[PDB]
Amino acid sequence: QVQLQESGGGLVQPGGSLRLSCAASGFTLDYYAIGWFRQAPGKEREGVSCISSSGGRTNYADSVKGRFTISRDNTKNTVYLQMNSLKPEDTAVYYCAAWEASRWYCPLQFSADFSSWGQGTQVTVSS
Amino acid sequence: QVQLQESGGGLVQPGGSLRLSCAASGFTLDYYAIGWFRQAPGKEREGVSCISSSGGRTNYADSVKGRFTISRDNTKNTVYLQMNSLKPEDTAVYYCAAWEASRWYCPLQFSADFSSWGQGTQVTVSS
Amino acid sequence: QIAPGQTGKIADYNYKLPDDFTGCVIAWNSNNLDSKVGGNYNYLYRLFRK
Repeated sequence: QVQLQESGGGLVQPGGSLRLSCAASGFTLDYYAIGWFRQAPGKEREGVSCISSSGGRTNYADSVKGRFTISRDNTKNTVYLQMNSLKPEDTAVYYCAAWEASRWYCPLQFSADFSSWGQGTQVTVSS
Repeated sequence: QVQLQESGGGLVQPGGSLRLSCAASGFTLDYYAIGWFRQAPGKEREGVSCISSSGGRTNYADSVKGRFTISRDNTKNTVYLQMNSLKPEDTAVYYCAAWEASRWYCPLQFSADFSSWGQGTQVTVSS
Repeated sequence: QIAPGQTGKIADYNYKLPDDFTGCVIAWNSNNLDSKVGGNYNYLYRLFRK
């Protein structure tokens, strides 16, 4: 009954802003590290932003640094991603994942398996 | 102060799964045999599943073989009923009843008096 | 599919887990250990049973 649901996708103007929400049902999301992942048309799935279980550690892809902000609420069992200064390079399907750190060290810079995956939401930036 | 309390009822999709609980307060549930009973809209209260006091003997109604699994925790003073492959024919109010064997023989296939009853819980199967 | 009360090809055909499970299910990736360039076909899976 473990399920992760993304929301907030839509069509926006370049230079505009959008916000996604990643909610979990049937299991508590606070223990897990959550990362936001994207698959551009004709491209592979890349890691854009991840945030620790407690939220004390974050990482961002260099393409979105200074533009994206990830945050989470362990009381409401949700992880958000704030999008600002969106670009046509940011048109793809947005995926949210939850997993546990696969290596020693606090940082979430490294990638690994992702235990749970959602169905994803579409973010389109075009004008 | 003897109480039997059902829990876990709700609304589920056909083919899905649901799990009920029966807890006892004011008395020790381990010495009693427990049976799960349901009444469908317009139907009489039929015996779904029963389990012995020690849990070594069980009985189920032919409509639910291969789909429902009954068990109990005598340390936690609870009896559980797991429902799988749930069908619209199972939409009913489910009671848990505790009683003692009124006949010779270990098996619980026969029906008899039921000393204590809960207030029942509703499970609805519709899609 | 490895958790109690679940269905699927593995959960129904390979190895059934009863509803009343006491223990832990613990798993990780073996991409660099069990995969080969030409494909590792030494693990066989059933899809049909009576």
